[PDB]
Amino acid sequence: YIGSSTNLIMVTTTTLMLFAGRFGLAPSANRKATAGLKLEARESGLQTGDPAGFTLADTLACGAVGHIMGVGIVLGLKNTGVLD
Amino acid sequence: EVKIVVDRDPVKTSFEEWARPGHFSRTLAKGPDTTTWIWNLHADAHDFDSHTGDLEEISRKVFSAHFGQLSIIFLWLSGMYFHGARFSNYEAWLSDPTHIGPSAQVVWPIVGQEILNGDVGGGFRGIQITSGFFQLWRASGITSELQLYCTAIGALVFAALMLFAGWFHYHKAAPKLAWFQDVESMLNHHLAGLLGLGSLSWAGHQIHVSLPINQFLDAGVDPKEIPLPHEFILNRDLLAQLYPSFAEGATPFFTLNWSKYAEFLTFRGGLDPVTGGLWLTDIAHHHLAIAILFLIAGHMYRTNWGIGHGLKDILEAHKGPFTGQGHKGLYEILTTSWHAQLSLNLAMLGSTTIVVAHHMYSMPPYPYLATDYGTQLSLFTHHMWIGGFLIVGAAAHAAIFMVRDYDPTTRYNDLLDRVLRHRDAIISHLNWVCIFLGFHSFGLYIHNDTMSALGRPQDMFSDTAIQLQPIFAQWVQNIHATAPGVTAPGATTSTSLTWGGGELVAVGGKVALLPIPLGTADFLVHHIHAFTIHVTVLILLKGVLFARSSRLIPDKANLGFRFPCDGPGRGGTCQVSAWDHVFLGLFWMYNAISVVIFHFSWKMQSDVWGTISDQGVVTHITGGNFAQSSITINGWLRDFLWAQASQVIQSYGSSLSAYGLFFLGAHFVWAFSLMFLFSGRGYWQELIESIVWAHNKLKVAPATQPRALSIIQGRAVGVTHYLLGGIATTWAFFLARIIAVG
Amino acid sequence: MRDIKTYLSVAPVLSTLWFGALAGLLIEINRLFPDALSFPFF
Amino acid sequence: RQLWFASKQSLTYLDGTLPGDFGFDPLGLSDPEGTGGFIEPRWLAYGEIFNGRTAMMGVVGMIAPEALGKVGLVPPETAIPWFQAGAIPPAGTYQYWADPYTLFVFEMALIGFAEHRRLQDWYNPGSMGKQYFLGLEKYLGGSGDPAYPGGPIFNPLGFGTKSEKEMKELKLKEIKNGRLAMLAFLGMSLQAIFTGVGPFQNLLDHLSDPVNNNILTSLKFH
Ligand SMILES: CC1=C[C@H](O)CC(C)(C)[C@H]1/C=C/C(C)=C/C=C/C(C)=C/C=C/C=C(C)/C=C/C=C(C)/C=C/C1=C(C)C[C@H](O)CC1(C)C
Ligand SMILES: CC1=C(/C=C/C(C)=C/C=C/C(C)=C/C=C/C=C(C)/C=C/C=C(C)/C=C/C2=C(C)CCCC2(C)C)C(C)(C)CCC1
Ligand SMILES: CC1=C(/C=C/C(C)=C\C=C\C(C)=C\C=C\C=C(C)/C=C/C=C(C)/C=C/C2=C(C)CCCC2(C)C)C(C)(C)CCC1
Repeated sequence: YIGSSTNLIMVTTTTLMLFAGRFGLAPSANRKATAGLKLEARESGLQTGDPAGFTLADTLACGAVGHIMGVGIVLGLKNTGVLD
Repeated sequence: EVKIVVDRDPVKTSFEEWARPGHFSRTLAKGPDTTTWIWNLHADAHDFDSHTGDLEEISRKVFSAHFGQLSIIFLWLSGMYFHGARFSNYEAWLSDPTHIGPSAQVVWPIVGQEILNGDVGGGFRGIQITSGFFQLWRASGITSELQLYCTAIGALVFAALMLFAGWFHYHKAAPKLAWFQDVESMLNHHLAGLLGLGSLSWAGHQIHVSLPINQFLDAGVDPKEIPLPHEFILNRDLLAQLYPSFAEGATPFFTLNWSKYAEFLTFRGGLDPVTGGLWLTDIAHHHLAIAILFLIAGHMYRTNWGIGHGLKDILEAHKGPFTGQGHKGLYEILTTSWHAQLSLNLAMLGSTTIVVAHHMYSMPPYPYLATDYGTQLSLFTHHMWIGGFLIVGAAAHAAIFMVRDYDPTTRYNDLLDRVLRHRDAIISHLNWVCIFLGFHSFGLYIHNDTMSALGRPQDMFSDTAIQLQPIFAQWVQNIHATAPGVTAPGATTSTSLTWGGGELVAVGGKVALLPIPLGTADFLVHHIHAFTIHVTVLILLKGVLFARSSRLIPDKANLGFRFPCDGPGRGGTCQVSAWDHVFLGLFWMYNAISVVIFHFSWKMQSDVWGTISDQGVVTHITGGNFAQSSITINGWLRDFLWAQASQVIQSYGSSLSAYGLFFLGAHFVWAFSLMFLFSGRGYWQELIESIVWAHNKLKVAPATQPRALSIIQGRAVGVTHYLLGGIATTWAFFLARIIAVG
Repeated sequence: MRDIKTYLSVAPVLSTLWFGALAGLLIEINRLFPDALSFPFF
Repeated sequence: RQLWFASKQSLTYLDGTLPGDFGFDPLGLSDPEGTGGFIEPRWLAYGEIFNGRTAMMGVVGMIAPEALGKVGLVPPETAIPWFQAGAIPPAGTYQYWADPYTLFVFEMALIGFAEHRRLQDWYNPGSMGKQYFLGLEKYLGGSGDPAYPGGPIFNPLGFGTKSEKEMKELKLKEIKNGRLAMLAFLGMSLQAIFTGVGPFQNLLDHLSDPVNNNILTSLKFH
């Protein structure tokens, strides 16, 4: 049961969320978005091994949001079988 | 950032003070030169903000007080569970709950009160109860007195633990300011931590213990040989026998094909004919979804990390054209004055209590609850009363905040400033609306009664005469009855049964719910409710808005929150303090609640409750005369107030006789209140003077110089006695009537 | 210790215990003499 | 200080006082603005030491009997998983040289004696070597720090010969072995809660058959 709908959806959503974080397309730990635009990065003080300052919080928050958006886009499975 | 900073051992646990009353107030600690001292002592005990000037100490004090409150609540729960264990017939009640009266209190045979232990069935004698615990204890599958016993023990343990925690946190490790004043993490937790995980763990306890044992009992088994709860989780094969899907461990959940669990988590709706209650599958799905919702909500605000919002970063953005600068700085007001928070929370809590009261009857959650009439009725009216009291308290403390801790120099705001800048317009327009509603909602009753007593029925306000139709309510009911067709396919029936579509649910020859039609009488009663609510709002809002300074007295605030008057000058200035505004509004809130609960009782006993025949003909408890006798006050006397007051008045020499006795004392106090509400003081002062003379003549004049109560305390004792009389009267009436007939 | 003594001598608690004792005496008399209407001693 | 998932609230108090500070604390518990009782950094090092030591002893002991039963000569009368030994009644039991409950309260009283005395030492260091103890008095003074008691009762062979460096090595070893034993214990217990067959038999399994990979099944059963 690997590589199927659930697998591909979850992995692509979480990987694109993490990339949006690490490349500057997500308002992660050291980036707070205003009313409109996003690129307002400011520091929190959570130096970690990541070269772009990614603590063990944003790398978890982005994952949680990716999994939520995945579950939501997949459990609208009204066109790929209501039971898998 | 945010840390665990606290302080060590401010105050020592020394009894040095208990022997010196009023240690907190400098004046009180001097000594009781007169008798008003011992009133003023109790009167300002809990008044923490008048004992210091810094918020740290009063915050510590309220932190300890909350523990005291929780200890009392735990002790009460323990007493309840104990009396259920050692003194109830709970097992016999579980045997068959159709026609066995829940009793959980026996009385000692000493002074002839043996009659109190009336016949309740099931080989038991005891004062019948209406608290409604038994439906809960059957929902949670207690089904054994050992469980009640051990639960009472654990509750006692938690009570002592909370009392300890209290003592320790005030005396030994007192929290500091930057802890209290840090609301971000508090919101974060209480959203995610307390409520969410609470509902989640309860969904646990329901899907793993309640659901199977309840389904077994519905199948019909003596609870003696019903398998114990833990023996439903240890050995899987039982639940396997019940639910095929449930024998698949955790694969169907993690692998996102949740539909397998569809059996025990579903979205049926409606009620369950086996017990009239809710399909426990539905309530489990509810609690679980709510848990998930609270957990995902809890992660809003930045606390220590770099993600999340800040409650200061949310308000100041909102600033519209008309109002101007918006909510700037409001964050500081609601973080630097406890009374503000107390008012806000009391208002929201009263509203939630009211909506709980409403949603209870129309959607009976528990099983075999919509057929124990008295329980449903008593629960609803109790919740209504609690909500009303909470709302009035909210208004009072809002006024107190307005007086003391409001100041534009440092606790500034540009929104409340505008609000206060045009108070007169608000109060004027609300007053006019109150007059309009009063006229067009009570004069209608007066006209109807008069045109009745004048032999002109065809000029009345009813369905058979000049007609007023509540069209919007019937519109909404039609929509709710046709919504499960297209809008909400995932449902099975309407959300409840009270919507104007479907069939009726009846268990044990009695009905529980069925459609509810609305007649012109409902229109009139709804407008009466609207009017009375508007008038109470008028009173309390005027008090709050004018607590600072009125166009009558220019510097009212300087005179303080609670003072009797400003002398008889300028034509008399009686009852100008916001405190007196609350004193007034209390009566009107009482009246609103009273008429609401009377309407509820009559409507239920005239259109829903009752018995069902073998063939299926319904004969309601009162005969269905609402839509034809609620439209005349004389009717209210005749059809409802007089008639349905029989069972309380013949109640002497029976089990219910206690309900009879109160029906007089309730009235009596009720009288008594007038003596304080009408008279003044100077008269009583002179009378006390002459009595002091009569005593002093015999060398008995006490050094605790007698003094007639101060004005404010007179009004307070009056209003308390009056509320007590009214509520006790309606209480005795309700209980006697419903538990006798029903 | 003496502080708790002076506290115990404060009228509320003293009154509560006194009234409890009196009520106990009365209810015990009523138990040992049910309905006790007249004075059937002299 | 090999930084693995650190933060700044960690470095507020984790300034290198514990032997071998690695810098791993996102939450920042023991911030010294207000010293929380039992959140004291001294108490934290004490706790990690004590926990890791207990975990070492437990991971040896819980696994010892059945394991030894494999190709050894401890009889099959005790060839039982640690989680089936009897501590977990829903798993197994055994007829012992007493009854279950009184045995438990008795061992609780003994461990209570030991740890109460140790705690009293913690509050007042050295203060056990005053009162009558039917002997044993001239030993329980310790080596000053309740963290490290020393004493020929607890220093028989004699190490850290004339040194603090040797003590630093031996001791790093202590923290590392404590953490490793913690991991192994937690893993054995999680397998036990999810596998249901026993650790040593799980090794019996994972020696030959690679395809096991029971994270794929995630089967949650007793
Ligand atoms: C580092 C860090 C950092 C950041 O900041 C955060 C975080 C991440 C959170 C952290 C982490 C941590 C950790 C991992 C920890 C771990 C711990 C443990 C595991 C412990 C154990 C611990 C453990 C323990 C005590 C245990 C012990 C045990 C024992 C003795 C045993 C006993 C027994 C036996 C013999 C057998 C029988 O039949 C039964 C019994 C009775 C069972
Ligand atoms: C490249 C690289 C890297 C990276 C990698 C990666 C990419 C990783 C990933 C990672 C990840 C991938 C992570 C994740 C995370 C996730 C999470 C953490 C999730 C969670 C989830 C949850 C918690 C869920 C929840 C829920 C439930 C349970 C039910 C209801 C619904 C919901 C959904 C809410 C490294 C660093 C190595 C190094 C450098 C290089
Ligand atoms: C024996 C005696 C006497 C007399 C007495 C009397 C005559 C009394 C009366 C009394 C009256 C003439 C009346 C009364 C009434 C009472 C009441 C009325 C009470 C109540 C209480 C309560 C406690 C209630 C409660 C409640 C309710 C029911 C409602 C709301 C809720 C609650 C639960 C809070 C003499 C002087 C010879 C001597 C001394 C002793």
